[PDB]
Amino acid sequence: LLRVCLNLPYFLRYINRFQDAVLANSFFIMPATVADATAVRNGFHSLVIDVTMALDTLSLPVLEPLNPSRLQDVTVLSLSCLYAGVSVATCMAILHVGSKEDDYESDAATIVQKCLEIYDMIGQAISSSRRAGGEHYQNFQLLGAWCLLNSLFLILNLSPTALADKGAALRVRDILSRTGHQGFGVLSVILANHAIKLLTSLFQDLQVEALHKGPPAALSIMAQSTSIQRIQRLIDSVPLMNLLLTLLSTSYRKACVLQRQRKGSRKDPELFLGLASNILNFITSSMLNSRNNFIRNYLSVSLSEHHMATLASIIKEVDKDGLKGSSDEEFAAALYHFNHSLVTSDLQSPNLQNTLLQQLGVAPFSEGPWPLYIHPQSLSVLSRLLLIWQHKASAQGDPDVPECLKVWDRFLSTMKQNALQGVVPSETEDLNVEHLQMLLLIFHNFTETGRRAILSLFVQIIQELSVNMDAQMRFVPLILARLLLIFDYLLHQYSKAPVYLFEQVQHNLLSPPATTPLYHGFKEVEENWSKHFSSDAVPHPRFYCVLSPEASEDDLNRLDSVACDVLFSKLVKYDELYAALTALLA
Amino acid sequence: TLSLPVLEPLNPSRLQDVTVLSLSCLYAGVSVATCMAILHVGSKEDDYESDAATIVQKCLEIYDMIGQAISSSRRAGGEHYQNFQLLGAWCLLNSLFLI
Amino acid sequence: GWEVAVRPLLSASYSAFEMKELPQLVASVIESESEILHHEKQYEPFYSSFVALSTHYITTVCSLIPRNQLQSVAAACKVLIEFSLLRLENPDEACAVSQKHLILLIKGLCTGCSRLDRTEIITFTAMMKSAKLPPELRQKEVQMNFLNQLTSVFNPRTDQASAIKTKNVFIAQNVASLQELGGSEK
Repeated sequence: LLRVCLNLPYFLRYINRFQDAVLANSFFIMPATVADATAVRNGFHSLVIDVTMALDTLSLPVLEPLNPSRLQDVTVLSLSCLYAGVSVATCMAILHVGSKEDDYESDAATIVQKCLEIYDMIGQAISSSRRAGGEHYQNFQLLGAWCLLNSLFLILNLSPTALADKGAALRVRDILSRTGHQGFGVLSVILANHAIKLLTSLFQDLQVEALHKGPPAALSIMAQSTSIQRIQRLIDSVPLMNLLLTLLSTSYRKACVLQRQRKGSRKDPELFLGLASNILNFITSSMLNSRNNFIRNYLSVSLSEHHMATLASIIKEVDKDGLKGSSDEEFAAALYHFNHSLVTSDLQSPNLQNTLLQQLGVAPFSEGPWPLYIHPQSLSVLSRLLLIWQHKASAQGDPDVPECLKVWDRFLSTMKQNALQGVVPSETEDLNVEHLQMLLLIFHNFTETGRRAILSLFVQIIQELSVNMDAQMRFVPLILARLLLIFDYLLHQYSKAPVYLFEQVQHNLLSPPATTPLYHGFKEVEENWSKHFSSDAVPHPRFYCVLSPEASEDDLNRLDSVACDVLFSKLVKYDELYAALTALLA
Repeated sequence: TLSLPVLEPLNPSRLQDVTVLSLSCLYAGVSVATCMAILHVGSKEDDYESDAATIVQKCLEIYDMIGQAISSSRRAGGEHYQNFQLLGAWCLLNSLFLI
Repeated sequence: GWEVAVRPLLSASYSAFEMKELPQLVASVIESESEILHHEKQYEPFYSSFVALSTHYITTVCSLIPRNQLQSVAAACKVLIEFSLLRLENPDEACAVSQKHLILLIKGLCTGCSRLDRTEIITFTAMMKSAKLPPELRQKEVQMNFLNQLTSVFNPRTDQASAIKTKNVFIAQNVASLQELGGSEK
C-alpha cells in the first residue's frame, strides 16, 4: 500500500518538487502564473481523488514497522501531500489577486484539509512509534514548519503586479533576495494555524533545553540536530519574526473587514482573530518570554520601527474599535499582553519604544497638544513605559526622567490652553481618570525639584487664567475644574503617594482590556449627571475624584505641611495666587 | 522527587542518569524480594514485611515512571525506550530465576 | 519585627491561613531572602522552620490568592524553593528539616497541595518557638511590591473553577522557578 500511495499519479509531481525543495531549502511553487494556477485548478478533481485515496490508505493500519527505510518513505509521502496543499492554496491566492467555480474551491479546500491530515497522521504515527518516535518526530516537525512557513510567506508576497509581470517556480529565496500583502485567506489561515503549532513546539523544545546549549539543521528526519539548529534552520530559511507579524497584521485586518461587512471564503472575522491571537501568544511566550539568548538576540535584531508602527496601528485599531464583541476581547487582551511584554522586554530598543509612542500619538517629547483622553491600550502601554523608566532612574538614584517631566509640562500647557479657551471638551477630548491617576503616580516618583516645579507651574497657570475674569465668567470650566481637582489632590497628597493610587494604576492600566476602572467620584455631581444621562450604564467618568473619600478634616493642617512650605517659598507667590483663586469663583 | 519535573529534561547525559536511577530501584527491589524469599525459605516481623512490600511496589512504580518519561520524550524514545524496556525485562527475569 | 511574622504563622496555625495576613508573609520572605540564603548556623533552625511553615501555608491557600497578590506569592515561592534546593544539594547538620521533608516541600510548592503532616507541622512550630533568631513602613512595602509588579509582568499564556485555574497558574509559576534553578538537575 505504501508503494501504491507513493506511486499515485498526481502525487509524484509534488513529491519530486518537494524533494528538490528540500535541497538548499529552495522552496518553490509552480502555479505562480494565473494561467498556471488555472491549470492546477483544472487538475484539482483527480488531485482530490488521489489525496483522499492516500489519506484512507494511511488511515487503515500501514507502515507498522516504522524502520528508517519506511519511516523515511512515509515522511516523504506526508510532506508531499503537505506541498500539494500549499501549492493549491498558492494557486487559489493567485486566482484571487487576478480577480464549477465553487466546485473547484471545494476541491481545493478538501485537498488542503486532507493533505494536512495525512501529515498529521504520519506525524502522530512517528511520534506514537517505538521505532523512531522522538528526534525523528522533531525533525518531521521542522520539515513541516519549514514547508508551511515558506508557503505562507510566498502566498503573502504574491502581488497582482508581480503576477502579471510573470504572465513558474515560486522561489521564496528570490522574493527575499529581491527584497498590499494580498492572497491571505481561509486556506492561508489554516496553514498559518498549523504552522504556528509546529513553531510553538520547536521553541518549547528550545526553552526546556539548557539556555544557548553550529549550522542550520538539515532537512532530514534521520538527521540528528539540536533544537536550536532546527529553529536556526527555520529562521535561515525564512524570517520567523517578519512572517509571524505579517500573518498577524493581515489576519487582524481581514477580521476587521469581515466585521465591517457584517455591520453593513469564510466571512467569520473570529477565524482570523483566532489566528492573530495565537500569533501574539506564540511570540510573547515562545519568544518574548524565552530566556534563550539566541532567541532574544534574534528578536531584538528582527525588531524594526516598521514592526512598532504596525503594532501601534493594531493597538489603536483595537482601542478605537468601540466593539468588545467576544473573540475581539480575547485578541484585545492578547494585544495588550504583547504590548506590555514589548515595553518590559529589553528587546524593544528605546528608539523602538519612542517610535511606538509617537505612532500611538502619546510621544512624551512630541509637540502640539497633549492627548487629554488616551485610548485603553495606548494609555496602559504609555504608563508602563514611563513607570519602568522612572524605576530605572530610582533604582540607580538617577535624576527625574525628562520624558515624564516633559509629559507633565506639555499636559499642563494643554490644560491651560483649554481653560484659557474655556471650551467644554467631548468624552474623547476629555482627560481620562486612569490617565490622571498615572500622571499623579509619575509626579510622586519625581524628586523635590520636579514636584516643586510642577506645583509652581500650576500656581502660575491658575494666576494667568484669572487674568481675564470676563472670559472665565462666560467659559465652561470643565477643564479648569479638572485643573483645580488636580491641584487639590496635590495639596492632600504631595509629599507621599497613596496606596489606593498604586492599586488604581495596577488595576486599571496594569491590566488587559474588573472592566470598570478603579477611582472615586463626586457623589452629588454624579447624582445630577444621572438626573440627565444615559440609563444603561455610565460609559465614561466625566465627573470623578482622586483625593479619595478622605475622612472629613478641618482646614487645620488639611494642606500638606511640605505643600504649605512650598506655597510660601519664593517660587510660589501664594498671597497673589490666593487672590486669583478668590476671583476664580466667578 | 521523581514525582517532580526532576527527570523531565531527558538530555542525552541526563538520559543515562535517568535510566541509571530507574534500574537502580529495580535492582534494589528485586534484591529486597530475593531477601524476602530467603526469609520465607528459612521459615516487628510483620512491620518489616510491609516495609519490603512497599519497597518493591515503589521500585516497579519508578521503573514505570522513567519508562513512560523516555517513551513520550521528544529527546528520547523509540530504540532508546525499547532498550530501557529490554534492560528492565533482563533485570526482572534474572531476579525471578534467582528467587 | 521577626515576632509579627510568626503571628500569621501561629494565628493561621490555629484555624487555617488568613488570606489577609498572607500579603504580609510574602513580603517578609522576599525581604529576608538574602538572609535565609547566607545565614549563620546559630539561627539555622529558626530559618529552616520559617521556610517550611511558609511553604506549607502558601500551598494551603494556593487555590485562593488575590489575582493581584498572586505575583508576589510566586516571588516568595521562588525564594522558598531556592532555600529548599540549596539545602537538598548541601545537607546541613544544623538544618532542622529532613531531606525527605524538604523534597516534599518542593513537591508541594510545585504541585496541587502540601503534604507535611500536622505532627511534623507542630514539630516545626516548636523548632520556631525556639526564637533562636539573629504605617510608613507598610506604605514603603506597598511601593516596593508596586515596582515588583511593574517588572514582574504576568504573561499568563495558557469562581470555584477560576480558583482552581489560579491554583494551576501558581503551580506552573513554581515549576518554572524550580526549573529556573535547574533544580531538576540538582
